[PDB]
Amino acid sequence: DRRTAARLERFATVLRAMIRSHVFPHRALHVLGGLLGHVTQDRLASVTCVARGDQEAARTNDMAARRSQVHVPACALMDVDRELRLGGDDGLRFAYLVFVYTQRHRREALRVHVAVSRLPELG
Amino acid sequence: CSTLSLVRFLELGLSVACVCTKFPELSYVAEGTIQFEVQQPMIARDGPH
Repeated sequence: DRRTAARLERFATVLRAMIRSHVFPHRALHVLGGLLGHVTQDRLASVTCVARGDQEAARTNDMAARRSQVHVPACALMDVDRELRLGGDDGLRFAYLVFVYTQRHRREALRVHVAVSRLPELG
Repeated sequence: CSTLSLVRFLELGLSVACVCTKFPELSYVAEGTIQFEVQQPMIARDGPH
């Protein structure tokens, strides 16, 4: 897309304003599932994402890989158990998308992560 | 004297503008109706919407 880096910069300024004004972005971004399909006109799309069930019950119109998986930028994926050293053994683990605020006037930012663990209650 | 020019309505071409049927019990019927159903065709669009 055109003008994209500029838009990324403006979006950064938007989120940094959001935390400054005490209307936090977690009250501005509900989460949908993982997209699988789309038909696009010129600058107008119709994405389609799962909402319940497991991802690979779907059927993508790629015809190279009908099913899919879930991809997360490894730069942000922060594991917890192996981090906290619970001494546990990896079985079925939950998955949490977490936001990190920091508040210092005119000098503030937001950190994102995707956390997995067996812990049902983060707290 | 003078004759009397008789005329029958079905001979005139105006008859083909309507269907005429005797209904000898019209004096009894309340407000009658007629039911239509119609099914508009449709053409398949595509794209986003």
